[PDB]
Parts: sequence; structure tokens; C-alpha cells
Amino acid sequence: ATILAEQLEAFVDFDPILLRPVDDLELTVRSANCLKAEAIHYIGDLVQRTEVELLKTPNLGKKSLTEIKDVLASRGLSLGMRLENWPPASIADE
Amino acid sequence: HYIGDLVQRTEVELLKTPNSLTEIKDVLASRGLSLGMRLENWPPA
Amino acid sequence: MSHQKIIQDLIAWIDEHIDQPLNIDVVAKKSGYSKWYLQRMFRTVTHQTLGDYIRQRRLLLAAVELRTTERPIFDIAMDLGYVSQQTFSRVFRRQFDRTPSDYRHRL
Repeated sequence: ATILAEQLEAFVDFDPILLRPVDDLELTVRSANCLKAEAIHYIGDLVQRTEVELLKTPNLGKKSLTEIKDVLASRGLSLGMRLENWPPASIADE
Repeated sequence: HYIGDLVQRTEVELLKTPNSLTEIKDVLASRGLSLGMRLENWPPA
Repeated sequence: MSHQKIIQDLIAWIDEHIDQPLNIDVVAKKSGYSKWYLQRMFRTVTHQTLGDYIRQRRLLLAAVELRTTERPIFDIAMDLGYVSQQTFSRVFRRQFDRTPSDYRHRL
């Protein structure tokens, strides 16, 4: 059938709230008051730190996994992603 | 209207109708079920 | 960081998570301290108790779940540290001086 089929072959043919303090990002209660106590007083430092130790500090729990990832899902930011210029000269705490 | 709707309406939803909280726990444990399940894409009809 | 800034964070630690099964073995571990030691410092900052105050927000939550939501008495207790409503109805005459049945009637 290969002999026969060889005869037919001639015939098939900038984001504003990224530069915002965490306590004024309009989130829930224990989603914002626990970031500033670990040197994250901005949004730019949260996206560039490893999550396998950030939620495992003795200030953040299990229910904060959603709302940090709720910001991280929409705009296209990644886990531990570097940024070009987040930090301005104005930095403070509470 | 549904048996599967009755598991969505958990045991903190049914008791305030006037005119069984222990009896439903007996009738589920006889035939192998549970109360307070969270369902999805239900009812598909 | 003074301890009066610690307990100020602790007043916003529970205000979203009183509907959750929140026990002392979570509050102590996710604060950096031990099981007992958080209660000794808690007296000198706000003059009140800790293990009753988480109930005091839980019994506050049951009243705002009764004056707004149609959920029964027996299984609001199921999510708030009780195994039945027999004790959960009893302390409400201490906290708000009323019955858990009589609150929804008087508007």
C-alpha cells in the first residue's frame, strides 16, 4: 500500500496607590496594620519580598494571603518582582 | 425546594421559621451525608 | 517600641477576625511572645481583661448579628467558642443585661 499511495501523490495535489502608605489603601482591618511593623511602609517593598517568610513572621496570619494577592493579581505584579523606581525621598512610619 | 439547597442553607439558617435540629442530624447519619456543605454551580437545573 | 504601641496594634488585631476561631495559641504565636506573658502586660495598658474581652467583642458581634441578620441563637454559638447555646445565652444577661430572645423585639 506504499507502492500504491506513491502513485497518487501527483494527484492529491504610574499606579497611584503603589505610591501610597499601606494604612490608607482601603483594605480590611488586619491586612494593613501588620505590614508597617516589618519595614514595609509602602506597597513597593511588599511585592519584592519572599512570601515564604513574610506571612510566617509573628505578625501576619493566614487570612492575609488573599488581600495581598488581590492587589498582586490585577495590575500584573509578580512574587518577588523587582521594580524600576518605587521609593521617593519621603519615607515615614506611625 | 431541593435537598442540595438544604445543605447550603446550614444549621444557622433554618431555625427561625415558626412551628428538628436533632432529628435532621439523625436522618443524615443514617444514609451517609452531612449538613453545612458548600456547593458550586448549583442548582444547574 | 513601647508596649503601649503593642496593645494599640492588638486593638486592631481582632476587629476583623472575631468571626474566626481565634484562640490564645494564635494570638500569642503571631505576636512574638509566649502564651501567658501577653496577659500580664495587658492589665497595665487598658485596665481590663483579655480572655473576656475577646468574648466582649464576640458578644458584641452576636448582637449586631441579631439586630441585622436572621441567624438563630443555637449556631451563632457554634462559631464563637461554644458547643451549644446553653452557656452562650447565659452570659448575655451579664454583658448587655438582656435575653438573647428579647433584644430583637425592642427596637
